[PDB]
Amino acid sequence: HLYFSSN
Amino acid sequence: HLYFSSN
Amino acid sequence: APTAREENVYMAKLAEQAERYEEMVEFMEKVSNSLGSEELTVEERNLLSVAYKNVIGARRASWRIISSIEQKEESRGNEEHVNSIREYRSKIENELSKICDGILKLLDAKLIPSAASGDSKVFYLKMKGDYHRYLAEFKTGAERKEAAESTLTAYKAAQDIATTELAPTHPIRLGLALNFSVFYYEILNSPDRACNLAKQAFDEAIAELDTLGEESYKDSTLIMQLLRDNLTLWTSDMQD
Amino acid sequence: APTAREENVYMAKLAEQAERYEEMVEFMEKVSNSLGSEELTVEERNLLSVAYKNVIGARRASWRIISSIEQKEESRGNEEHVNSIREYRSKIENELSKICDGILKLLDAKLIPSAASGDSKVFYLKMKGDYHRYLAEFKTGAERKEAAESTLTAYKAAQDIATTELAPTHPIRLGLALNFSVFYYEILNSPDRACNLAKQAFDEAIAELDTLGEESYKDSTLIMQLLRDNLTLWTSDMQD
Repeated sequence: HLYFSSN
Repeated sequence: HLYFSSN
Repeated sequence: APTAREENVYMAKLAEQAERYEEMVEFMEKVSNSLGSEELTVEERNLLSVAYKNVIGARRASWRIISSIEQKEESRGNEEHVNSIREYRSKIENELSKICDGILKLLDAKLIPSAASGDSKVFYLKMKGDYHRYLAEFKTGAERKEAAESTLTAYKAAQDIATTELAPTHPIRLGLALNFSVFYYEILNSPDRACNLAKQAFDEAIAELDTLGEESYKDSTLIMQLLRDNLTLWTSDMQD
Repeated sequence: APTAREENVYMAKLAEQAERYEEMVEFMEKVSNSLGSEELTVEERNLLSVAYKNVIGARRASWRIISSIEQKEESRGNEEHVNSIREYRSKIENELSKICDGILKLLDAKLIPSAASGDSKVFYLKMKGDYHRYLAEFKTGAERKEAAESTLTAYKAAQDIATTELAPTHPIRLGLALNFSVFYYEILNSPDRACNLAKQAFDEAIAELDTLGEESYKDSTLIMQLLRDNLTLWTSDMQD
């Protein structure tokens, strides 16, 4: 799994 | 009023 | 090895998936300009239409937003903003003119001469009407009139073929009626005609649906719901 | 009459509203390059960040889609598609490198030297970390390592200032922690550190919220929910 949340 | 729907 | 055309088509679908529609357009123009006496496949013609639709659609969206803001700053006499807002609008309008000129040249140089069936002729003449219509949307006076004349001539040519050669439930014929009606309404400011044409196309489709069915129900269904939506909007706005 | 800078700022907000982010970037670069010893306002610095974020974000999105497709055609040994898909990816990666190089040059030539408070220093060093991170996302081997080193150095410099000069509930400090954690997770493939850093930043913010409150609750609240979302995702994936 990849693609987290970033600011 | 304007902006209908078009194909 | 793949042909250049096979390669370009595949690139265009990659561009579509990445939402890079300007590049999609260029891949499909390489395909179109590589034609001989043959014409585009249904898939290719739809890739080219989708690419152009997206490219022009972003600009039309931006144009509408900028026009709202301009009208609002007009209503306050705030003139230094109005000038900058119009500088911006002029830029967007230059892109709209370039984009339309691309597909319009392509239409009469390659696509329309190549069309060999009723389906593709109507498809390309309606596209010609559509693109002239998008020019009419932001021009005034003499330039506007010319775009309007061009739009009407194209749509009329498309409809003569469509009504005699395609079924009333055909998505392209229905799409032509929808757009033609919108042309009367938004460019000619003639809601009377807009409604009659939309209503007639809707009614003929219903009649054919009720007696013979139609092969591609999904597409026709969506367009006929669009025709209804416009009729409901336009006729409620009339009695207002 | 309006100053050129006033004019450029207004144009940038028009560009934002029309969603023409490349042009937004150019307006805000004219502002930034016109600075003397003064620095950008909070509004200007945020317009510049928003413009760049949007410009790079469309390419990162396209890159991700194209990378999925490439991996899928890899799994079938379908090599002529793979080559075309990689041709396409290379194009997107060239734009990503250009975009990052624009803001990275601007950061060390104008923005970072101009920063006069803790807020703006952390803001610009985190931006420097972010942009190096976006390079790291698609590079490998030696080029990747360099981007990773650059990212880590920038984030570390930002965090030294942030932890000593901003409140734990400050949106910029929290944003830095979120991104820094994501860097450990997605570039360094180190979920252990990623969680510890995210958890520590979340916990210090909670502690400050529970005793002193915070002025800008809205922003902090959203970022701390993002920190939680990542912790929940990362720690559920661990026990898998």
